[PDB]
Amino acid sequence: MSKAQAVGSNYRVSLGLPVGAVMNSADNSGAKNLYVIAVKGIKGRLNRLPSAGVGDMVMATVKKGKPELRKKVCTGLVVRQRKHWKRKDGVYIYFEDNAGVMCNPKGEVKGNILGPVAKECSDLWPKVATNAGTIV
Amino acid sequence: MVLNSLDKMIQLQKNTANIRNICVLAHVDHGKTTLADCLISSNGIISSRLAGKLRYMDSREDEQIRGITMKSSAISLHYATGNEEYLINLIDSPGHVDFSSEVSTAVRICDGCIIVVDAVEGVCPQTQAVLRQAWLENIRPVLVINKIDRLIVELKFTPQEAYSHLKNILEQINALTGTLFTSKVLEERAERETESQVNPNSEQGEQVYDWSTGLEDTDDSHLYFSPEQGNVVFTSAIDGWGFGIEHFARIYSQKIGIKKEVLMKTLWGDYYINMKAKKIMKGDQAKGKKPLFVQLILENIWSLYDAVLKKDKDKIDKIVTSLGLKIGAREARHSDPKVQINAICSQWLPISHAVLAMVCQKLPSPLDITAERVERLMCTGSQTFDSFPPETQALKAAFMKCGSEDTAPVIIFVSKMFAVDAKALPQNKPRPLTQEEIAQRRERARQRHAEKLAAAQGQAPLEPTQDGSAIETCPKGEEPRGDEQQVESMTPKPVLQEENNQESFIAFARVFSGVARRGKKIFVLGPKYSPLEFLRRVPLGFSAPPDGLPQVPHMAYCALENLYLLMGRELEYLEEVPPGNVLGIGGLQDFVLKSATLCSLPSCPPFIPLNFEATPIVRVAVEPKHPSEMPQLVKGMKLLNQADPCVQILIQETGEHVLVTAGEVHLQRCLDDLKERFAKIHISVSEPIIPFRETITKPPKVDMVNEEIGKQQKVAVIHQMKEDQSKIPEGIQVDSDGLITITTPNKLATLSVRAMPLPEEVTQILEENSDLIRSMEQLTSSLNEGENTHMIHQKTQEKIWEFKGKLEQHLTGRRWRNIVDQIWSFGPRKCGPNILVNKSEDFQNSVWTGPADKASKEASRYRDLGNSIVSGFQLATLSGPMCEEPLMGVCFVLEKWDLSKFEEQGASDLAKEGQEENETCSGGNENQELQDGCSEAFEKRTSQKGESPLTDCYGPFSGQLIATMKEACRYALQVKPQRLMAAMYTCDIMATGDVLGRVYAVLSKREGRVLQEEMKEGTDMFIIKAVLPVAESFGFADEIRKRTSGLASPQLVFSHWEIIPSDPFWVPTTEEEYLHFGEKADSENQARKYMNAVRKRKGLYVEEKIVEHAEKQRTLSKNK
Amino acid sequence: MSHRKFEAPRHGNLGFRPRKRAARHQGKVKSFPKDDRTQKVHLTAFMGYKAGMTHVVRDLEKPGSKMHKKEIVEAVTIIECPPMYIVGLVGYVETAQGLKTYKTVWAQHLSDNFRRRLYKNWYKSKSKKAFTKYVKQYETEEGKKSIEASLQAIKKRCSVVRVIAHTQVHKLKLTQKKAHVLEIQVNGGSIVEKVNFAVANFEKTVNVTGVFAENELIDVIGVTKGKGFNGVIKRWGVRKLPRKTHKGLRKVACIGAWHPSRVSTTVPRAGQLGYHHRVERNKKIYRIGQAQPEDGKQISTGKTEFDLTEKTINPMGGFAHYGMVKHEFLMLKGCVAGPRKRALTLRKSITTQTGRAALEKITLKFIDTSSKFGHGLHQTAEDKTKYFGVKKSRSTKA
RNA sequence: UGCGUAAUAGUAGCAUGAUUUAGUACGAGAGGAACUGUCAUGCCGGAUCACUGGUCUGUAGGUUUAUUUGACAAAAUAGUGACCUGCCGCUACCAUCCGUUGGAUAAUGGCUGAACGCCUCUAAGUCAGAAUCCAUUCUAGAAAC
RNA sequence: GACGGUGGCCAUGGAAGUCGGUAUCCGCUAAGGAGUGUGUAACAACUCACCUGCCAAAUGGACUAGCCCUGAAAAUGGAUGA
Repeated sequence: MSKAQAVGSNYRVSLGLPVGAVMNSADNSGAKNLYVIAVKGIKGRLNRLPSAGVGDMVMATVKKGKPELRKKVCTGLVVRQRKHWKRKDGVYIYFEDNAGVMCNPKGEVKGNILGPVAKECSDLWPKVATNAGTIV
Repeated sequence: MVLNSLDKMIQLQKNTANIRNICVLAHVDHGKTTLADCLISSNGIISSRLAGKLRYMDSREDEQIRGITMKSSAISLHYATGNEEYLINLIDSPGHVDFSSEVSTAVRICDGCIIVVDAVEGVCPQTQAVLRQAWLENIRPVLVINKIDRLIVELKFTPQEAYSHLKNILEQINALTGTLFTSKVLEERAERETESQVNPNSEQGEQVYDWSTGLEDTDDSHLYFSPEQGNVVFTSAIDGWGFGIEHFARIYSQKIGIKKEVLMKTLWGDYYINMKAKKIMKGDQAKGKKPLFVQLILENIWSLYDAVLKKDKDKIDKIVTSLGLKIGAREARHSDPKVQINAICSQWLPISHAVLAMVCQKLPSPLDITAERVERLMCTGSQTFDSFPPETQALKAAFMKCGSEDTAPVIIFVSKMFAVDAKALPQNKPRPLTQEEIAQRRERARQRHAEKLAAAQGQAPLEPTQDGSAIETCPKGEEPRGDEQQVESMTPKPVLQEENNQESFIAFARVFSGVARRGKKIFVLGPKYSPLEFLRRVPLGFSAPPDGLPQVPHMAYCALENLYLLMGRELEYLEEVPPGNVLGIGGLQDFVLKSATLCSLPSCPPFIPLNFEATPIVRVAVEPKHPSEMPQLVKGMKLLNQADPCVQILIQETGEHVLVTAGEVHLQRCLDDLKERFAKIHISVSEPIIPFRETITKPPKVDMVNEEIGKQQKVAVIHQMKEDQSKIPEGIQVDSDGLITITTPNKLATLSVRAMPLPEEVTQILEENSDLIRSMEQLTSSLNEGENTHMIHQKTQEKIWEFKGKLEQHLTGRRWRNIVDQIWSFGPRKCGPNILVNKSEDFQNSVWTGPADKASKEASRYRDLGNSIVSGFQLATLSGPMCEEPLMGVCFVLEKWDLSKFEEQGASDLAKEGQEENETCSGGNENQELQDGCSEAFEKRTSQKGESPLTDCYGPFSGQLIATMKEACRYALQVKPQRLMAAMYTCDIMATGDVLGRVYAVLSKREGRVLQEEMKEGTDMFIIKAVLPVAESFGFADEIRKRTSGLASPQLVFSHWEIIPSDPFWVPTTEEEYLHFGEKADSENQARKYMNAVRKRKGLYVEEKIVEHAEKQRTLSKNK
Repeated sequence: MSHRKFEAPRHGNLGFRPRKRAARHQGKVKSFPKDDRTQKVHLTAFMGYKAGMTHVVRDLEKPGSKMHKKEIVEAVTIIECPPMYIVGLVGYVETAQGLKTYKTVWAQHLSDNFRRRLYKNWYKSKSKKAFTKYVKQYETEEGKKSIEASLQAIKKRCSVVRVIAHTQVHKLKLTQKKAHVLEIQVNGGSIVEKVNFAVANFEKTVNVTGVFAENELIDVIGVTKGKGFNGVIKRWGVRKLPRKTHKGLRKVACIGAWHPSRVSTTVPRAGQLGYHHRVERNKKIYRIGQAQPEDGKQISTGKTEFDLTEKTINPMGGFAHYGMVKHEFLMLKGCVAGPRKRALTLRKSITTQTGRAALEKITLKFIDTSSKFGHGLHQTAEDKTKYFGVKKSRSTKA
């Protein structure tokens, strides 16, 4: 799932961390944390984490949030990777700290996206682009 | 029109008889895109098709190709053209694909509809279901033919094939016409011709000059083979088209100078102009020359297409010029191949100049056609109508001028309500209350506020771009946001969304009402209003308020501040509707109840009762999940009533957790609804449905029942009935080959019974249930019956003046009129087929007079033993030959029941009984201050004298007695010969020559037989008659469709139930009888599982008690 | 045992399995295309020299992309491309065993290549008078007769011929004490035509402009960096000593099983890190430059915007160990075999190809100048720094 | 002693997604494709270091502790005193660039066509045709020239 | 060429040789089953059984056993000893 990239996949993979990394929910829904289970499309090989997306969809969970949203897996969307990258451009976007949002399995983000969102992510997921006034 | 406002429309909407209701409709929403596309462009309050396609309307090419994609929506499409108003409104009724009540409901939300009929297939369950209602109503529906630019663009043929297509359409429609009505003379009109203008003075006079030729209606005033005064159309939408015959005529007119009417006639069928100088010579009207469409009009279109394909800039322009219209602006602005076409078909498209006139010509007033549509659907009922003398107070004068009153009282009519907890836009807030502000918003929230919205959205959290010219400019709806407001307005606020919280009072519906204003009162009617109920389906007519006549007496009023369909949503501005309209109830009302028509009158004869069933009785006894949400289901079913006409919520016959539907998938849909769009719970479904009737084939043999039909000596009727059960629980004492009695006390209190067949007509009426519950119980306290006594006799023949049993009557002399009083348990539901036979005044304190059922007849006293009888033999009628289910298709007989039996048979069982009760023998006459024996004597009037010396207070105790009656009866049934009387709907399937065999095959596969065929007079269509069971008739239409291409149209009429060969058994509940071992296939069939999860049904009765009672679990059986 | 995974590829391609120290410190050739086009001006192969890399922005031409034209930085390899002098011809002969060098035919033109194939003759490892002309250099006037005699022979003998080419590098700063000879199989036209062309060449000294285009897919051949005696953890893509509690430095762990009861050839093992040839294929090239010396020195990119204000392309200073540009160059799209005293024998691709972004003609914008601690962005940053002060920063370090 | 040849051996790229096709074919419907093209990714393989990140005996500079050299200063010891920067260098799908095309077949589909008047992909004969086969390209270079 | 009584009787608007079932008989002919299939809503049409024209002398089945093939896949490369 979902899947819709992009055109392209907005080029190479970069992560803040793979499996077992907290990033904030950045969402009006009362998920307060997002912890990764795994990432979609990772086919992977012998001993290698299923590694965080640059703006791609993930199997996640609400570890600390609303108890209703707590437990039960959730497809999400990575929004900003603390750990850095170069783009086809020659810039190195880098962030304060990791972040994403909990989302629908057609990609759609629920409420409104908080804070700054890398443009690649927006490009990937049109709903994301729609539901924010910050796309930097 | 690009510019229209609601300020102009509200004033012109007040007046009536010059408005003309028009509606959009199709068989499965086929040709919906085409109709809508052309209308959107025309409409001005949405600012053309540039800022169009808002307020729910999803256009698709799939549909055109052939596709349903059904949806419930509405666009506010009023027109302030010239000096008049035009209440069109884009009605999109989803309907349903199979025949049903749903189809009847949804489709009836239309006045003066245009109907798209036959996509690329006819004589289906689709076309004969939805449009079955529309062509029945004489509302002057116009013949809209399918897309013609498919033949030009997609398939790529010459315009000569258009004619062929038209012909084909006509042919298809002929079949449809011949389902109802008659179509022997109309097969001549299912062709393409114009036999007029063959004379020399016509061929060069009215072809060069104008003159005039008639285009008026002929024979039929429906959609069958008529021009409808120049409103027949060829509706297309690939780049948007809005055109038809009129358009074609217009072009022709422009070439030299011929009248439009004349031209239209020519263009309906074939006409042959030689084109020397638009003058014709005869010889070409018997042989031919060249038809019109390929000569001119569509030829031009074809040429244009060709030009486009090749890519020519001036050629296209030239073609356009030739075609007799202006060439437009976008010819050297863009490269313009399709763009040019698009440009032209925004200038060309506003049909309001042409079509409105045509409409007017067709339809002088909506007042006229309203008189012809009362007698075509339910208004009094299925028997009588309001147009006839039954139910006539002030209706005939009212619906001639339309509406109930000219001052607007409001009414109701079901057309399926909107889904709550999603849309909840009707509110008690200032901006909908203020009717002007909302109107203003509506006219400004198409492409004007959109820019503002955009500005708000992108530039509020600050910095979307990084080092760009978005934050630098900071637009307030100026130069940047002006773009992207012509192909589609980005974020325009289409339906005026919910600013404040949800308060759901949404409803779809129809009401015809006069000039309604804001702050208008209506007298709200209760959850069950008796007066209303008493008015419909009978000749009664009266208007009075509650004086204890309804269940709830009330003197309270409800407000009604608007009339809305939710087409522009919220509390609208356009509320001053004329007599006759497409809108439903508004204000704070979503009550479209069955027994509560919202009116200003406190009670009135209901104008439309809720819709009628296509196939009678489709049910399922489901149960919900998790404990607190048990009444939730019930609550939901109150909302379900509002939506669909039939659900078992009002009046408990089978209990409130049961659906009532007509259809194949309708039931399924209903099931899904109460998980989704009403109550948000989740419930246990059970797709096995409809328990069949259990008929006993013949009586038992010589054992303890001497009055009988001789012998039961058969091996098996279809499955064995002798060695499968019985003969050892209470058969070790008496009866070798079977068991028709009991020996628990062992001849202290015993009985013997018989189950004969009963004639089928008689059964049918019984099972309809004409008798009431009070007709069989408590006649001393309530009123003593009279009209009901003879009716019963007419059905089941038995009386207190019959001392030779049931046998005499069943055989000889049917339909007598006598009193059938003093009956305990007349059937399983107390209104059914079974009866307990009185063949005695008094045996020995048994078998005479009910608990309080009397005919004013007594041998000595009314006192007898009615308490132990009535409860016992009720349970005997509810456990069949395989345990469970009601005895249906049977007239029960009681040979004898004898209490106070001083005889007895020496055995272990007897000994045990003796030990238990310490009685030397049974009685009632005597006592030792021991045991029980309840009777009717004690509660009615104390002691018993005359019929017996002492009152019965002795013999086996009452509970035990009650138990034992059930047991013996159960035993008797089990041993008797029995067959499965399967539930049936006869299939009067409209079929054609090639698809009879296929249909028959299906029937063969799924049980039944073809009885006979009836042929339609003067057509290739027939109608085949064939019985088919009810259980297999579900998913039948779909199957038919799959088999060929839906060329046969099914319709399931109810034609009683019949005996067919299937194993009528199910594993016995008693483990002593399961030692015989009923087989897993033949004594537990898949057809015979309608009981584990298909029998939880009780408004009236479904009680099954645990048999045998004898003190404690240690003292029950010790020597036994 | 199953395995039990799947993947275990041989960590490493087996395709380079001998992994020796490759002999020829120029990209050794053993492969060219074949043709008979009237255009025989193509020779197949140049040889330049790597002297570092820089980077460049260029708007890219590949519609269908997320953006059809958009600025992007690409890295870029630059190589000094001096003159290829051609001291002789070598003919060949077609045969069973392969081909053969019967004997060469050298004209005259230059004799600097000679005192590189030298200073190694007789007792004490080496001497500086020639003991041998015994596989070597002929005369001049009494040399051309031989050529005439043998030209005719090679004209007739249809086996292909290559030119005994060589680059000039003592004209660069590197002062190479190794001989830098290279074959260039002449292609296109008749055998006779080819030999005539070769003959003509001896009179001249070609440069790369004639061989390749500004937009032209090369297959670079070089010698990768020879990183030393080195470990398996580092020589292949093998995951290491599983734990800290483990007892190895330099291991696989299993090296082949009791299985066939001797070790297998193919098993990850440490040796020395690839100093091989390899052939990086289809380097599109963005520019041939004009040669620096005797004007062209202050001209590597022309006009302001799209070539920007004038400059030399080169990376500044003499470098603590390395080279700085002084001749015409090739802007190969990123990366090549080895470091910066290393010979990139070039050859046009075998299967020259259209595809998409193999041929797409291409334009540039800003271009870097390296090292950030000590210097900045060439002439502009030179100026600003100077203005700020001459005690602080100017941007020239010898 | 040059510059070559290439027997022999090994051999590498594999795969996905989006998009076009196309909401077209197909389909009663609900749903719903492909050949080709286009742009990217996963893993893998070969390089590289223009960029960025990583590191530090560059003990290159600073900041600071304790100590010692009378103070200032400049140095030491503290087995690299600690800390912040940090070059060259080495390196990270923690960066970048690169990984082709011919015949031969398999299954299989045919063609003519007998045995066997017809008929048949077959027996004679032969057409197309896999990630296959073998070459091309690529690594090494024989007591081989 | 492959007909008639004939839509034989059943079931069945209809199923006529052929949804399906039964009895399955005779006339005329060299020749034709109340019919092998295809097909038809079903009839028909074609095809078969059945008969003749031409070509012109061999043909058809059913088994039997010799070799060959199918069956017949496992692990370092590979063994009629080569």
